[PDB]
Order: sequence, then structure tokens, then C-alpha cells
Amino acid sequence: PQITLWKRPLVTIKIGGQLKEALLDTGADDTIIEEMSLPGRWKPKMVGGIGGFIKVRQYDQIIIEIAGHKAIGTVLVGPTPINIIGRNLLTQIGATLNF
Amino acid sequence: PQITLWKRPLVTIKIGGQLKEALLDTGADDTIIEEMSLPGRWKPKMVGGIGGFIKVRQYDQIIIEIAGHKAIGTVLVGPTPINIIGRNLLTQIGATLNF
Ligand SMILES: CC(C)CN(C[C@@H](O)[C@H](Cc1ccccc1)NC(=O)O[C@H]1CO[C@H]2OCC[C@H]21)S(=O)(=O)c1ccc(N)cc1
Ligand SMILES: [Cl-]
Ligand SMILES: [Cl-]
Ligand code: NA
Repeated sequence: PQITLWKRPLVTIKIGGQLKEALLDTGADDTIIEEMSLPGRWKPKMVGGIGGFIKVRQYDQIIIEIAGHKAIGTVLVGPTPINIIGRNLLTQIGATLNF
Repeated sequence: PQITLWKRPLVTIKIGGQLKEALLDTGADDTIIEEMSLPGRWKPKMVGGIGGFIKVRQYDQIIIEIAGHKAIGTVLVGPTPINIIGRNLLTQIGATLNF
């Protein structure tokens, strides 16, 4: 796909057996999803942005289908106002910025 | 250019005659720069990010060069942790997301 940026670049993802919508975010180092359960081990992390930091759970080796493209990587889970696909998984689907 | 996402997509910007670095951020509606002086009047705006909201100064019709492309548009100034180029100016320089 080529995605213009006139509106937010929202896509459908599948994670943990659940379909969700998420923002493709080149400004995010990491992927962060709103509170949900995921299997396996986790460790606590703080992640910071505009407005300050939030505490999240870091799960490693989680598979996510992103607009029909599979990726595996770390997923943070916590009180983010929107689900965000960050660079750690955007690389894996071959996403690039073009101008 | 075609910019991969293995590293942060940082580019040089020029605003008020000064070179700065900024992040190309598809997850940002709005361009926001760290504190600096800009001409004209400003308007109030609240910006909500991962960690809560911040107050910023909204300047309209500001001339800004981004990675060698000319844009003229709205720039917010406030305590962002990093200079960010959001979709309002990414559209002006013709940027798309591709995968
Ligand atoms: C601020 C950037 C350096 C980092 N952010 C990614 C960014 O794209 C967020 C992503 C985002 C989007 C919506 C709400 C919260 C965060 N956008 C954002 O805060 O933009 C604000 C300015 O324009 C506005 O439009 C969106 C909210 C405003 S972040 O959400 O804090 C974040 C930080 C670290 C990770 N790993 C993942 C995400
Ligand atoms: Cl990862
Ligand atoms: Cl104010
Ligand atoms: Na795991």
C-alpha cells in the first residue's frame, strides 16, 4: 500500500487473537497497545512522550499481523490513548517514508 | 528520498534562519518544536500525547524548510521532548508511507 497522510494512518491489526485498529507511527520507537492480556513473561518499563511517562508491561516475541503482513517483536502494553505500531515492527513489514 | 525505519527518521529543518534536527512523525497530527522565538501572534492549543497533555503556542503560516523541501504552515512551540514534523507539514512535502 501507499498511504497518504491527509488523515491518520490507521490500519487493522491482529494481536493475541484480537482484531484492533492501530496508528502507523514513524515517531514511535516501540509498539504500544492499550491494556490487554498477552501470554508469556513480561517486565516493567517506563515510556515517555509528550506529557510525560507511562508505566507499561514489556512482552517480547509477540506476533502481530499488520494490514495482512506478519511481524514479530516486542510489544508494550499500557495506558496509551491509542494503539501504536512503532518502528520496531514497521521495519519488519518493510515500511518506508517516501518524498 | 526513501527512508527506512531501522533508525529514527531525523532530518535537518531550517526555521528562522536556524538549522535544527526534527523527527518525521506520521503519528503526529501537528508539528511541534522546542522553545524558540517566532514572529507574529500565537493562539492557545492543548496537545495530548502518550503521557498527558501540554500547553503550546500555535503559530500559523510559518516558513520552514524540511529536508530541503519548502513548507509554510502551522508550527506549535512547547516542551516537546524532541522536534517533531507532523502530518500537517509532511503532506506539504509530499510524504507517504509505503509497504
Ligand atoms: C512524541 C514522539 C517522540 C513519541 N510518540 C509517538 C507519536 O507519534 C505520538 C502518538 C500518539 C498519538 C495520539 C495520542 C497519543 C500518542 N503522537 C503525538 O504525541 O502527537 C501529538 C502531536 O500531534 C497530535 O496528534 C496526535 C496527538 C498529538 S509517543 O506516543 O509518546 C511513544 C513513545 C515511545 C514509544 N515507544 C511509542 C510511542
Ligand atoms: Cl522488537
Ligand atoms: Cl495559553
Ligand atoms: Na514473550
